[PDB]
Amino acid sequence: AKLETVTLGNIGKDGKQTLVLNPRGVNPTNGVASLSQAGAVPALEKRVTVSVSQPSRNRKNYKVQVKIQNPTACTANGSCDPSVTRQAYADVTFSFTQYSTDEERAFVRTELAALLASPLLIDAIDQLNPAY
Amino acid sequence: AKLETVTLGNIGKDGKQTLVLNPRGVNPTNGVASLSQAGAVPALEKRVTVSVSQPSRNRKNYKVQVKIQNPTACTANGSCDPSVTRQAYADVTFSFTQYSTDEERAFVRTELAALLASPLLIDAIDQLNPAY
Amino acid sequence: AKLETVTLGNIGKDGKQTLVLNPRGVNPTNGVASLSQAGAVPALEKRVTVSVSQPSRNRKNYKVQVKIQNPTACTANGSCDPSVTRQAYADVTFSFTQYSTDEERAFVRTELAALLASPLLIDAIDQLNPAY
Amino acid sequence: AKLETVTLGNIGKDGKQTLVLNPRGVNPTNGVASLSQAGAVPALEKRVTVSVSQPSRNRKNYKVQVKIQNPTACTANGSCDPSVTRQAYADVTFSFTQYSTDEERAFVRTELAALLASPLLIDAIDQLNPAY
Amino acid sequence: AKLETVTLGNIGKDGKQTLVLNPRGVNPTNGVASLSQAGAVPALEKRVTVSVSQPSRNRKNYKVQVKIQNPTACTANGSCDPSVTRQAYADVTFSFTQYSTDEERAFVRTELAALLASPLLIDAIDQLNPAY
Amino acid sequence: AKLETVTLGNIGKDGKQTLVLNPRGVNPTNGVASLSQAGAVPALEKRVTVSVSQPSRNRKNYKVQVKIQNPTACTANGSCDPSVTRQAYADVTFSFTQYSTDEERAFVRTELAALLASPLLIDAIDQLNPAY
Repeated sequence: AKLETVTLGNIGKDGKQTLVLNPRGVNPTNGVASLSQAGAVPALEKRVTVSVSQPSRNRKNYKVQVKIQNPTACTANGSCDPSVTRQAYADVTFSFTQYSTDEERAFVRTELAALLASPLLIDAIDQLNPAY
Repeated sequence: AKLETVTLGNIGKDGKQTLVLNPRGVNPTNGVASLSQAGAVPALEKRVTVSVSQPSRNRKNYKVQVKIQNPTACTANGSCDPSVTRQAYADVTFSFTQYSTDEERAFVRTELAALLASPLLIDAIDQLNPAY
Repeated sequence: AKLETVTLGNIGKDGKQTLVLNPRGVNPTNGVASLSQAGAVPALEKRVTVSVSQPSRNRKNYKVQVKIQNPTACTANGSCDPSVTRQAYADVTFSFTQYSTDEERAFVRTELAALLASPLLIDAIDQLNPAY
Repeated sequence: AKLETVTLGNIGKDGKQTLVLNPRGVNPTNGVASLSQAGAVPALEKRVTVSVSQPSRNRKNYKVQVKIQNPTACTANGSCDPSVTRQAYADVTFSFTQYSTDEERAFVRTELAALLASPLLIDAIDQLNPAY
Repeated sequence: AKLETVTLGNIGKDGKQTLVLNPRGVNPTNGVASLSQAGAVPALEKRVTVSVSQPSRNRKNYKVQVKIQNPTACTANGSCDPSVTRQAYADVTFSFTQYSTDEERAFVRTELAALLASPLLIDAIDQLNPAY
Repeated sequence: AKLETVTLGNIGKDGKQTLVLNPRGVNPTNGVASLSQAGAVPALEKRVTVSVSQPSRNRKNYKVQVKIQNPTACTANGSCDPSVTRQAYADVTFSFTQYSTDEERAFVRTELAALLASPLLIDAIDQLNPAY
């Protein structure tokens, strides 16, 4: 990565749609890669922001982070320009020790993806169901 | 949503192992369940903690958080007690408003699992190679 | 050079529209051509300007500058007049040394037109879209 | 955007030559596209680069900046080695609002290509004729 | 000249060792490419960094610079965590004239590799002193 | 590490070139050994020089300075005093601790020569740096 385009498929409530984010680029103060929705509305686009520490000494207990932004907008009466009335977010971090291996980093990655995909969280999030 | 066990299949570097979590120690203060490997001490070491959000009050929105902790164990000779260091962690959160819908929630979480499975994050996590 | 109505055919993302900017004149304040389309208010909005800077005592080489003004307008309320909320524009400079010739002057114009036609700028402008 | 070799054909005084600008890696410290006549000595090299940026601190619009350079050298100017004697450049900046469509952004891009081909600029640029 | 996996071989004291370097991408902090071995395993740092410099307005220095970091660790008896006691380094810089060509630049690089492998430089640091 | 004439071959971008440098003795004030060209004018000679030591009170550790100087000149802007013209230059610094082993030093020398011989750097010093 090296990614010219990022496509997430099998998404949405029924697991049937796709989202294409194109890289905008990498931010040269932050060292942060940034993707956003391929649709032509810069004002109102889905975004993914990605960072990994060098690691530097104070970032040796390194972070890998992805920020997810999904605004929802509509057009107000009397305004040709649409705007966001609600926003949805997610924020995921790893890892953090310098002595972790790719295998452990992956377990955390997948013990996560496999949980996000599990009914516990599907209903705890989609219907705001307390666990009991 | 329910304090049922979770089978996290298809996990690890190649997506081929399984870990099973069993919820316990739910703290009524905040409705947060500790999901962990069932049995002995590893049950205390390898765990995922899951909160469930509820709308409004603080404020006109809500937040969901899951904490992942996977410690590395070893022990001194003659010790009565093993210990863990070089611990792997992750944190995933979600944020939505009080008027949010199920469809926008589904995209934020369904993307996220698809996003974790994307080379974007596989490289950012497994190698620590950000998409540069 | 001498002004005449400039008709720009085959324009817009689909290459189907035509813009017609009449040779209103040249502003003697600064030697700037004024080309516009057509109405009492719209001609003050849809505009192209042109000027030439000759080599000079300020130890300057020569250049040609072209400005593109493409504002649009939206809604109106009880105050009744419409207004511009958005504007697309460009500032186009052609820079040459004092001994530069016609061939070089022509290459810069045509290379740019070829580049504007090329996918690199189709995507830089229609999409996000910085390199990568 | 994505880089690939661009062949800027139908260029120059008679509209008959081609520049073949091969992709160069994109340096993240600015995210600038770089295509060039790579067989050239770097002090000569004919090159096209594109800089694209999003709104940020002190910046409200989206911008695309295009730089075209064509230095020309004398192969052996009383020497054995080439030395640049002539230079010619394009420096074009485009600017768009965040809420904007591709159709609209494209008009400024396409209008310029159509404009570059106009008799007004053929004379304003190739003969360096002032407006009149 | 591009991000790629680099495999070395026929290296080491007996000339029989191999090494594979997995890229980290290009770091926006300074626009510099880097690659490391596993790269997840060498928690104690095994790295190669490659510049990527530009013929800047204030320098015209588009040099190639490669930095090599090779630590050696000691295990503190019954330790769960090994640590570096020695660090070896190498730093190679290639300085160029702006009118230089590929064969000129290659003469120096190929000359250097041929020299590093020569008995004179091998003896000076394998066992001895400044040459005599 | 006695200086003796060093003959290099299989050098240049195509690996088709030789170079012979003869000992000129050693600079006694800094231990900088030198291999000279067989010509009459030092200004235009290709040469290689070397010195290795651990300073008594700038220590740190042991470092070696390996330097390549390749001046170029031509008689057209000559023939008298055909000055430089395409100067090429490179060097290597290596450093080791007092405990570095014999194989450690060998490893680093060979790792570097193997990298210099790698396609990554073969192309980096030529027409394109690994900006991406």
